[PDB]
Amino acid sequence: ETAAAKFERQHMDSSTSAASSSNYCNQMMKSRNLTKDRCKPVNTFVHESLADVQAVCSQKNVACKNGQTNCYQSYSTMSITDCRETGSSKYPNCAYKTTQANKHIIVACEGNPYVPVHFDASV
Amino acid sequence: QVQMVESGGGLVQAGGSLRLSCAASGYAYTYIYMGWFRQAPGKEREGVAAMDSGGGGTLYADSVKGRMTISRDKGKNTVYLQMDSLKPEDTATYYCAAGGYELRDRTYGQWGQGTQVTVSS
Repeated sequence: ETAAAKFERQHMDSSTSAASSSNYCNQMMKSRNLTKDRCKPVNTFVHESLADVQAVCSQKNVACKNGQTNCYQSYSTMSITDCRETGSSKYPNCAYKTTQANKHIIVACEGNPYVPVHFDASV
Repeated sequence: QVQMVESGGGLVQAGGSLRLSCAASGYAYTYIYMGWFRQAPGKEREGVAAMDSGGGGTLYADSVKGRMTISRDKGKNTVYLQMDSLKPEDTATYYCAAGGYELRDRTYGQWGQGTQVTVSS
């Protein structure tokens, strides 16, 4: 998979347009293959058009949390869902807590077209 | 829309000197990293020099350190390449790029149209 199709698969859900059921993360972490080998401790889904998300790569350039400088912060807050493992999880069967939030996202961008390949953070 | 604006290239004798200027206008913030890449006829595109918005993070390609000097207006979206002692192998189109990391080609999403530099022997 290209890094861009992997970002869409791990972090984009343009159809929700917010996580209204708290069963959402349990059934989207599985749906997007994030529980195939182990429990991914944390992951964020973005509920905006892909045009709104890809357009973040031309907005405020900020520093990636690992030191790199090709990360970008969104102009307006975006609808996101934080998936977090509960205290009761473990990998046969992964259990996740769902939190709907409206935050700005930060992504690392690459390529032509210049698009998000890593999800860095929320503010 | 972010206009990339380059100038300073053209024809120059071997052992000669040139100064490339590049400015990104219409960007509401400050590209942390900007730099120069170059491509020749046939040769694949390669990195030349790169510098961060503080004045640090300075990096040159192993083929041009000592002959070439990057600089930026601190905090501003401008980048300059002073080239001295020029060889015929420096002949190439020089591209200004903004918003990536070091000389990592895939990480910049802003590229200028390119400034032709030709160095006769």
